[PDB]
Amino acid sequence: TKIPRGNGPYSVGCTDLMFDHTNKGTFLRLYYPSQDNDRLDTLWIPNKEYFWGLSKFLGTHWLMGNILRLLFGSMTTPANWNSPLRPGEKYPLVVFSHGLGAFRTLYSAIGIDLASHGFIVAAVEHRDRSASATYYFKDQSAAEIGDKSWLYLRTLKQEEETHIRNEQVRQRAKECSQALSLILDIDHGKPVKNALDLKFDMEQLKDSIDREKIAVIGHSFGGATVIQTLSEDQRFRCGIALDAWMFPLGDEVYSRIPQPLFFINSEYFQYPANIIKMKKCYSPDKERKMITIRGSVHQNFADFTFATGKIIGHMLKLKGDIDSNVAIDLSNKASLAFLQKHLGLHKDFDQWDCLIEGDDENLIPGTNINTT
Ligand SMILES: *P(=O)(OC(C)C)OC(C)C
Repeated sequence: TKIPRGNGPYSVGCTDLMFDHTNKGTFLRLYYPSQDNDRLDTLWIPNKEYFWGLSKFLGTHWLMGNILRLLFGSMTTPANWNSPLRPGEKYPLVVFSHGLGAFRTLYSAIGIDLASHGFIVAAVEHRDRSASATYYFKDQSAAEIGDKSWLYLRTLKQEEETHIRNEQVRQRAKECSQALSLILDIDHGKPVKNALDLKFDMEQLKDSIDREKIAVIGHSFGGATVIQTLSEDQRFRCGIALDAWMFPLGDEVYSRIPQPLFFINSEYFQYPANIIKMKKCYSPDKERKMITIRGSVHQNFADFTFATGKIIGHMLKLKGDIDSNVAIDLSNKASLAFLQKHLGLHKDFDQWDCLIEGDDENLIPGTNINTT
């Protein structure tokens, strides 16, 4: 497959954690430094109902769903599935929020890269009906049987958009906060029964978190979720909004974010009415950075950018004029530098500090949308 391996020194493991089993419990995919590097065998889109969900999102049918499943049902992503957690160290932790029509597995290039640099990543699956699909269990016996209840994307009427997107960003923030609590709780001995029966022993996570080093990151709906989560939850020490979609946020949020905030935008997606919300977060007393990736489209941040060929990708807008690997290294490296600065890490990420300032042939400092 063409999802890139991570560039950092650690090998990368992957597993899923759902707790509690209910529609109100937490559901996340974890990426983490693994002890060993035995095979890059993780299944990318691990269930057929995601393809039905994804098709429902693209406004098509049962047939497109079956086509996607054929194209992608067996694609892997470069992480050792259920591999042991690399011991002897406390890792900084990232909570990741997916965009509208996505789900927890679709930003593995980001997650796997961060994990190869020593982060644990918890990519959350939202149950706000913004995911194409997701699932949960109606009772503990259903979880033992693997008897999943599915939840599919809600389509909205224009008259619903403002209220519902807002309610969803609030729930989303609460899901980020709650997923954080879950990991923090396991970090500190909380016994936990994974609703999914997986080989990875969640006890490995006991005493594995550097609890002061917590960031929230997210793409597009997930960008808005970064900002909301930051405003509510001070355990998150900084934010990185990947081509945020600002529309869901209420006016109240803007004055309420003390933590450092990084906007990494695609050249081809942004518009003034959206950029203007981003500019409202700026204040001499706060740290905000913004860079724009030259030749990039919105989809450059998610994994479908790696799923097809140049020509098809370009025509479907999964790819822009920049190389997908070039784009995702620029985003990841900038991110790593930002994390090192605002989490106080003692690594070598500050070598890409100039990428925070847009100092690359493939970056614009700030935004091409010059609206002030
Ligand atoms: P975001 O949540 O981006 C997805 C396409 C990944 O919102 C857009 C669709 C407006």
